[PDB]
Amino acid sequence: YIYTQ
Amino acid sequence: LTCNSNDLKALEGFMRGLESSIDGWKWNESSSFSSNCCDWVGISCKSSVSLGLDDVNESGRVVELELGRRKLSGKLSESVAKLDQLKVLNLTHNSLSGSIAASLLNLSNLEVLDLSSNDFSGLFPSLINLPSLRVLNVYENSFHGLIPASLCNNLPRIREIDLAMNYFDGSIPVGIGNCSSVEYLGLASNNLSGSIPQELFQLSNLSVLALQNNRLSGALSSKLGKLSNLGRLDISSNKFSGKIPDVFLELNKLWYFSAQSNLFNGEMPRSLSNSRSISLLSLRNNTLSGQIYLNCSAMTNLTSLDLASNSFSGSIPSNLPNCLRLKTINFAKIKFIAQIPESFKNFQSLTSLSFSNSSIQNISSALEILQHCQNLKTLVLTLNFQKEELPSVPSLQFKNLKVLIIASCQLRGTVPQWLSNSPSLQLLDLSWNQLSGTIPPWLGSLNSLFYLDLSNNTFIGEIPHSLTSLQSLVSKPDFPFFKKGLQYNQPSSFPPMIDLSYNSLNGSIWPEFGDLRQLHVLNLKNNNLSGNIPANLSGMTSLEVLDLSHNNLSGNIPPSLVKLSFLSTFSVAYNKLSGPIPFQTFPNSSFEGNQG
Ligand SMILES: *[C@@H]1O[C@H](CO)[C@@H](O)[C@H](O)[C@H]1NC(C)=O
Ligand SMILES: *[C@@H]1O[C@H](CO)[C@@H](O)[C@H](O)[C@H]1NC(C)=O
Ligand SMILES: *[C@@H]1O[C@H](CO)[C@@H](O)[C@H](O)[C@H]1NC(C)=O
Ligand SMILES: *[C@@H]1O[C@H](CO)[C@@H](O)[C@H](O)[C@H]1NC(C)=O
Repeated sequence: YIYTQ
Repeated sequence: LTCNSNDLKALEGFMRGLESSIDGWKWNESSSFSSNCCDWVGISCKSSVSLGLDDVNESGRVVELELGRRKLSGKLSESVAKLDQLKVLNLTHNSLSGSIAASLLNLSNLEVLDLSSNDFSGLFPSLINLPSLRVLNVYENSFHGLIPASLCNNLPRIREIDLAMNYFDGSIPVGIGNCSSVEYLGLASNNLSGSIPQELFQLSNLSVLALQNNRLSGALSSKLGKLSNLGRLDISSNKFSGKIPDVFLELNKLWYFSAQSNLFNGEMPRSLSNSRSISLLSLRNNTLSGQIYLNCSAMTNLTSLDLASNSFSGSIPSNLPNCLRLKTINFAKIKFIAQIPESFKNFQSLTSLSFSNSSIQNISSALEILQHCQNLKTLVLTLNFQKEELPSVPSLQFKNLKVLIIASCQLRGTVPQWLSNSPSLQLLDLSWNQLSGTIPPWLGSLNSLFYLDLSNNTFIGEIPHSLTSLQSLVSKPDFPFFKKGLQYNQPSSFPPMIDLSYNSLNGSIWPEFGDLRQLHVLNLKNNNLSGNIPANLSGMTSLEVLDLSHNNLSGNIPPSLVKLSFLSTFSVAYNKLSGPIPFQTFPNSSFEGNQG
């Protein structure tokens, strides 16, 4: 999946 | 106009150091090109009279060598230092190599030395006499060693020093403080270590200080407040520790501040929260803590805020919509343990928002609010709302939405039809949830959608036929994404994909998939799919990855699929299949678990 950080 | 003869000797030496000829220059003694070097491309001359040379015999003198992007290869000959009137040496973006002659750093008239984007190597010469230099630009080369401790001994006119993207090591020499006139100082992307010498804070004319991507350590001194002209400050990716000093009232021209990926802790200084000038702020990946406080009446220039991956707590600041220029907020990995404030319905400047892995609660409320931000193009809710229900309330409309990512929330419910109210959707990731029901046919009606990740849900029923007619699959800003971590800079960095994997889907693969000629990735693995594999799959010309593994498929693998010239990964594994295979190059793990 895609996340940001 | 008429080339000086000593300058010609010099240029001849320069040619000798090169691997190949420059077009237009008289490279050998054969009278084809003109003998007057002032006629050559990249050479600018001025009369000896205009340069104040009193020689009875006048001549044109070479004042400029401008060779950018000439595919020059070889060394930079020591002879260039024989052009005594040279004001500008610009060799940028060529293939040049070797070390730099100390003679070059002795040219009395040189204003501009631009060696940027080459292969130059070695120690940088320790004695530098360039009384006329405005610009020292060595950016992107192979130089190593200490930065010359004497660097500023003779650079009285220096404006730009760019040493970035090299191998320099050691500390920033204490002598850096003597470049009094310097405006631009880049040291970024080197091996530098230790603390910033207090002397650097004496450079009063400094408007750009770029230190990012080094090993610099220690604190960030309150003496920073002395660099009063700073527009742009980048300290990202270093070893700095302690608190960010409260000096931002004093730096009233600072529009760009990036401290990300350091060891900073404590609260953001209140002056930063009041900065009138700050436009881009990135503090992400530190230990910073406390309640996030931003004074939006004060920070009228704030356009991008990245506080992500920090130790902050408390609520999500409800005054944020009042920062009227603020377009992008990366709030990921801050543990709010809270709901999005209702005021966010008024945040009309907002185009990009990420709450990823932030402990946001109540997706129901969150979406009912955020739908009212008319300019929101990208939304990342990943890793929140654990086990909650994905609301099907039809009154939800995100009209301009391009990117929607809510993944790994374990969400119950179905793909809600109100998503059809986002007709411009590019990227949709609902993966790693509990979602059930069938896959809605209207998804095929989204003409801009190139990336669909529905994987790892409970979905049942057929693959909707409309997916084979997806328009962007059929025919042809800063806040980056990570895929679970591989970085992708923008939505278009993701290659076009359908991932339906790890569901209960049934029925067959439609032949019409061969109509999707722009599809890079098709992942159907771990479903209940049955029937044959269409020979029309040979029709997807851009296909790189095709994974049909762990399904019920039967028949023969169509030999026609050999026509997929980009196909780099293939798995039919753990199906029930039979017959010959067209491709000898795919590993056994790709065909295994079949009989035949
Ligand atoms: C060097 O020349 C290039 C064009 O070839 C130009 O874009 C660049 O700005 C020049 N450098 C300086 C310092 O003017
Ligand atoms: C966060 O910062 C540390 C240094 O403090 C760095 O090593 C790490 O790569 C950073 N992580 C990311 C994802 O930027
Ligand atoms: C999410 O947050 C948890 C808790 O801090 C952390 O352990 C995990 O690495 C994070 N995952 C991502 C993808 O951000
Ligand atoms: C699917 O999602 C669950 C829940 O997060 C996760 O633990 C599991 O590893 C995932 N499986 C695959 C194969 O992605």
